[PDB]
Amino acid sequence: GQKVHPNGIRLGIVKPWNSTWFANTKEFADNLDSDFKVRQYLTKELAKASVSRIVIERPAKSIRVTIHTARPGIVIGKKGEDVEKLRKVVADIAGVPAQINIAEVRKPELDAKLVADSITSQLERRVMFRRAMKRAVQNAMRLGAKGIKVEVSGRLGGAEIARTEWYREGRVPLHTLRADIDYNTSEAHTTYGVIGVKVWIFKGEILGGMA
Amino acid sequence: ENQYYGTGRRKSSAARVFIKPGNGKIVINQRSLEQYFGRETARMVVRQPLELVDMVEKLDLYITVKGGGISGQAGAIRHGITRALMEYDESLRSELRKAGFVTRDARQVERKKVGLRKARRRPQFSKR
Amino acid sequence: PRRRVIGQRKILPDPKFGSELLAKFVNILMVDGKKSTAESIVYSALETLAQRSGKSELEAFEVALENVRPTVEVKSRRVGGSTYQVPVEVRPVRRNALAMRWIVEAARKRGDKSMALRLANELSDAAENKGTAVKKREDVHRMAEANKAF
Amino acid sequence: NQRIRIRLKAFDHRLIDQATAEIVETAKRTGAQVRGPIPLPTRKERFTVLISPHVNKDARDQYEIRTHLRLVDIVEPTEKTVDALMRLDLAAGVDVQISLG
Amino acid sequence: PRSLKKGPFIDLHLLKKVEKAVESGDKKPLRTWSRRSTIFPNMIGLTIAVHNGRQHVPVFVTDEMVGHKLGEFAPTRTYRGHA
Amino acid sequence: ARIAGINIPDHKHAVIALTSIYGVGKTRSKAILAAAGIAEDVKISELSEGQIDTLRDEVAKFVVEGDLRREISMSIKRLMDLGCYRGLRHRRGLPVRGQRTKTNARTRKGPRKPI
Amino acid sequence: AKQSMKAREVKRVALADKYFAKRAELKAIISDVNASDEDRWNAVLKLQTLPRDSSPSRQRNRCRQTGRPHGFLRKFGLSRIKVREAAMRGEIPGLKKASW
RNA sequence: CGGCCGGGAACUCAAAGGAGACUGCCAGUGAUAAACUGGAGGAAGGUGGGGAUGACGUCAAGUCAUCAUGGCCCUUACGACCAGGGCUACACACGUGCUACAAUGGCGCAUACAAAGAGAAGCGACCUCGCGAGAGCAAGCGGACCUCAUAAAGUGCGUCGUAGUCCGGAUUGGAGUCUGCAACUCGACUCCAUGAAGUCGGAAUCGCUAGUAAUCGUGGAUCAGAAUGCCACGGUGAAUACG
Ligand SMILES: [Mg+2]
Ligand SMILES: [Mg+2]
Ligand SMILES: [Mg+2]
Ligand SMILES: [Mg+2]
Ligand SMILES: [Mg+2]
Ligand SMILES: [Mg+2]
Ligand SMILES: [Mg+2]
Ligand SMILES: [Mg+2]
Ligand SMILES: [Mg+2]
Ligand SMILES: [Mg+2]
Ligand SMILES: [Mg+2]
Ligand SMILES: [Mg+2]
Ligand SMILES: [Mg+2]
Ligand SMILES: [Mg+2]
Ligand SMILES: [Mg+2]
Ligand SMILES: [Mg+2]
Ligand SMILES: [Mg+2]
Ligand SMILES: [Mg+2]
Ligand SMILES: [Mg+2]
Ligand SMILES: [Mg+2]
Ligand SMILES: [Mg+2]
Ligand SMILES: [Mg+2]
Repeated sequence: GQKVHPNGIRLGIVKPWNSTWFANTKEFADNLDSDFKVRQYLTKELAKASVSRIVIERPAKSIRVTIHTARPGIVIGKKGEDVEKLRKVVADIAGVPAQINIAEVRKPELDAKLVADSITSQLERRVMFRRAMKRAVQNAMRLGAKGIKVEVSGRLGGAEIARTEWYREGRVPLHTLRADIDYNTSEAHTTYGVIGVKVWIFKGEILGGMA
Repeated sequence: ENQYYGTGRRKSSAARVFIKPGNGKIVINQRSLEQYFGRETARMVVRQPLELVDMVEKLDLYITVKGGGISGQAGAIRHGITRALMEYDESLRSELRKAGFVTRDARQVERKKVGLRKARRRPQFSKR
Repeated sequence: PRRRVIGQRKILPDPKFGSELLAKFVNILMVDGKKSTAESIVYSALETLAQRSGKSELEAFEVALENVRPTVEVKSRRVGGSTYQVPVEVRPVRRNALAMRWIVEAARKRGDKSMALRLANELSDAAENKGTAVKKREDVHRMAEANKAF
Repeated sequence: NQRIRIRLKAFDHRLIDQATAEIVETAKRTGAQVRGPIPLPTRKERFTVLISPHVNKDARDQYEIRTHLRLVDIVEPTEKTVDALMRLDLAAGVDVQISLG
Repeated sequence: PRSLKKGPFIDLHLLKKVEKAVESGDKKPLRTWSRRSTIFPNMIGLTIAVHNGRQHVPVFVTDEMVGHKLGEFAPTRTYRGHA
Repeated sequence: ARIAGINIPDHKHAVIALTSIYGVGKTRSKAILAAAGIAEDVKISELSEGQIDTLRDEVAKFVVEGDLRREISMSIKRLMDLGCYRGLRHRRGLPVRGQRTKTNARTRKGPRKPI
Repeated sequence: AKQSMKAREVKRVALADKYFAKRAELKAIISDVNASDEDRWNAVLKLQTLPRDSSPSRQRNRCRQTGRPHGFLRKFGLSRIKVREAAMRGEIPGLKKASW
C-alpha cells in the first residue's frame, strides 16, 4: 500500500515548516513561485556544498534565507564573497532585499537529505548499492540515530528488471506521530536511468509537542 | 428575585432559560409558547420538565433560543429548563435524571465523506 | 450481527396519548422524516375511530392490534437443496410490529380519499375482521397449518 | 485621545499568542491600558486535491490553512506608547495591521 | 441571442466586402470564413461561399435569410445514415 | 360554455376551464378574467350570457385555436423551406435546440426502433 | 505541457495587459445607454479589430511549474500534484493535512 | 420600541489553556483469571461519535498526456503561427444520476426556525424602471461590521376530489436578458403558447445499523458565461437485526 509522507503528516506536531511567511490571497501565489525559484537556484548553485535545508522567511519587505549545510565554510567562501554573490542573486530573483544566514549541521550522517545525497553520489560513481546503503545505516546507527531505514529502488546494477531493496536498523515507528522521523528522498541519474533513494531516520519521541 | 439560569443545547441550538417564581408565563423570544412553537409535539416537549415536578403553574420562564430548527430548539429549551430547575432545587436531580432530561443528547450530524453521496450512502455498484 | 450483543432501541411515547405502541405506529406510518404529518394523520384517524366505536382511542387501537396480530409465521430452512417453510411462533414485540406494518400496508392500498380516513376504515375493518390485514393474518396461519409437517 | 486597534493575523497560534503577549506587556509597561486581545473567529480554508497522477477520482487529500486573528485595543495612548509599539519588532510570520480612530 | 441594445454583430472585413460588392455589382461569390456574421438586408440577392470547415459552400442570400447566420446556412457535419 | 369554437368544461372553475382553449394558459386565463371583472373561483356554469360574450371578446383579443395552429405550422414551414439548420432538423425529425442525440431524443424519435 | 503552449500563455498575458485601457473604454462606450448609434457601431467595429489575444477571456490558467491546464488552484498558482508535493515537503506556509 | 443608547462582564459566542472517562466503584458470571453482564454516579460508559493514519507483499494493475527519465524515431517536419470546423454526430447497446407517475399531494395567501462558506479586473446594498431574467445611479465591505442572502421542507386558511387531472414536465413556436471580439453548428436564464411518455416498473440487482437511511434546501472549487456532477453545510428524521 501507499504510505503518507512523514514530514507531511507531522507538520505542526513535531516538525516545522520550511516556509514561515504570511500572505493574503493576492500575494500567496507570487510568494510561492519566488520561494520555488530561490530554492531551485540555491540547490543548483550549492549542489556540491552539502546543503541540507533552505528555510525562507519573508519579513516585511525583505526575504531571509537560512541555509542548513554541513560545509558552512565552503558555502561562505573566502571572507564572505560567495555569501555576498548569493545574496545579490537571491535579491535579484525575489525583487526584495535578501539576507542569507548559514546554519551548520554537525552530524551529516543523521540528516536524511544528506544521507540520501551521499548514496545517490556513490550510485552515480557506480559504487555497489548494497554496500553504500549498508555503510550509511552503520554510520547513522554508530553516530546514535535511534533507528534508520534506507530504500533503493530501480534498475539496480543496470539490470533489465527493476526491483526495490531496503534495510532497516533499530526502530522506525512511522505511525507514531510524536516520533521524530527525519525523512527525505533523492534520485540518482545513472546510465541506465533513475534510481530512487529514500531515507528515514528516527531520532526519538518528542514528548512535549512544541509544534 | 433570583432568576435562576440554565443553558441548554441540542444539535446546533443553544438556549438560555431564566426561571423565576411566579405565574405560569412562558415568554420565548418575546412570543408565547404556541406562537413560537405551533407544533403541539414541540409544545409538549417544552412542557415535559415542568409537568414531571409539580411546579407547572408556579414558575415564570424567560427563554431565548438561537440556532437549529424546531425540534432542536425544543430540546435545547427542555435541557435549559432542566438545568435551571436543578439549580433552583437540587433535590429534583434524581427525578429529572431518571426521566432522562439531564443528559445532553450529543448526536450531531456526520460530515460528508469523499467518495460517498452522504455520510454513509455509497454510489450504486454494478458488477458489469 | 455474527458477534451479537445487538439490542432494541428505546422509543419515546406519543405526546397526546403517551403510548409506546402508538409511537411505534406513528414511526411505521412516517415517510421521509415527516413525523408531524404522520402524527396528524394518526390523531385524526384515532379521533374518527373514537367517533365510530366510542370506547377509547387507545383501546380501539389496541383492539385492532388484537385482531390483526399473527401468532405464528413461516421461516425458510433449506433442507434438501430446496427450502421448507417451517412455522415458528412470533415473540410479542414482533407480533405488534407485524400487525402495525400490515395495517399500514392495507391502509395505503385502499380506495378512500384521505389517508386519515383510509386508516380509520382499515382499523374498523380490522376490529370487525373484514380487512386486508385480517386477511393477511388468516393467510399466514393457513399456510402455517398447511406446512405444519416440516 | 482616540483608541488604536491592532489586528494580528498568523498561520500559527503560538506565534500570534506570543506576539500578542509581548504587545500587551509592553503597552501595560509604558503606561497605557489595553482592552484586548479579543480572539476573533479563525478562518479555515480547505482544499481537496486528487492525489493520483492519472486516474482514481476517489483517492483525495484534504488540506486546510487556519488563519488566526487577535485584536488588541490601546486606549489612552501615551505619546511614548505609539512609537514603543511601532518599535516592538514583532516576530516574523505575524501580519500586523494598525488602524486609528 | 445577442442583446438588442448592443445591436446585430457583423465582421468588419465581411462588411467591407459586401459594401464593395454592392457598390460594384460584382457577381463573383464572396468567399468568407465569418460564419458568425449576421445576414443584413444589404446582402440580399448575393452569393456567399461560407466556410463549413472543409470547403466554401455557396449560399444565395435572399430576403428571407435576414437575421440568420451564414453558419446557419452552412452545415458542418456530414451524415447519410447508419444503415 | 362554447368559446372560440370549443366547449369549455362546465363544472370546473373559470380559470382552469378557460385554460382548455388552445392558446390560453393559466396566466392568460387570469388576465382575461381580470379584464372581464369575473372571479376565478366561480364555476363556468354560474355565469350569465353577457359574461360569456365578454369572455368571447377577450379571447378574440388573442390569437387562439386554428389561427394559432396555422401560424405555428406556417412558421415551421418557413423554416423548412428556408433550408436553415433548424429547418433541416425539423425535416429530419431530430431535436432542434442542441440537445444530445447520442442518446435521449426519444420524444422526437418516437418509440424505440430496434435494428 | 509544451514550451509552445507556455509561450502562448505568456504572449496572451502580455497582449492582454497591453490593450487593457482601449478594451475597457470601447466596452464602456458600447454598453452606455446615452450613446449615439454611430458611436456605438464604430466602437463595436474597433473592438472587433483589436487583436483577439488581447481579451482576458482567452487566457487559461496554468500551473506555474509545469504548465498543466487542469486541476488549477488560484490560491497557490499550482496544479494539484505540485500543490501536494510542496505541501508534503512543508514549503507552503500553514497548509497541513485536515481532519475534522 | 430597533441592543437602539447610556451602560454591564451576568449569559449565548468567539478562541487559547486546562479538568473530565480509566472497567475507576459495587454485584453477579467466570478458571482463585483475562474478560463479560448489570447497577450507581456522571454531560458522556466501556474504542462515547467521526476523521486523518493503509504492515511485509499480490495484481509485469494505472499513468512516458502533470513531471522527470534510458532507449528508438522526425528535423523546410511527427516542430511553429493563423482562420473555420470537430471533440456536442445518431439506426442502436450499456453504466451512473436528475424529474415524475400524484391527495403523506398540486396551487394561492399569511407566517417561523439554520450552519458553513465566498468577496477587490470582486461581493454588490438602498432607491427608480421592467410581469421576469435584468437595467440605471450608487453606500459599504480585504469583512464576527458591508454584500452574496428571502432558506426549503414546516405551520395556519382556502381550493382542487382520483381524472392521464389544477399530476408530470419533455418537446416545439414567438419575444427577450446577460456574459463574451463573437452564443449558427454550440451557453445560461426569463415571459407567453403547446403539454410526449409516464398511473410504481421482468428476470435480476444496489445502498444502509442511528442523527444512519429517506427527504428539504444552502455554499464552494473550477469559472468572462456555462452543474442534475464533485466537495462541504445544516433542517425534519425512521424500520429492523430471531440468528
Ligand atoms: Mg492514502
Ligand atoms: Mg462517482
Ligand atoms: Mg448543451
Ligand atoms: Mg516538455
Ligand atoms: Mg476560460
Ligand atoms: Mg451505565
Ligand atoms: Mg492507529
Ligand atoms: Mg500492463
Ligand atoms: Mg486498477
Ligand atoms: Mg495502457
Ligand atoms: Mg483554432
Ligand atoms: Mg467528451
Ligand atoms: Mg471570510
Ligand atoms: Mg391518479
Ligand atoms: Mg402543474
Ligand atoms: Mg409555461
Ligand atoms: Mg399514455
Ligand atoms: Mg456497520
Ligand atoms: Mg441536494
Ligand atoms: Mg463562486
Ligand atoms: Mg461559474
Ligand atoms: Mg443531511
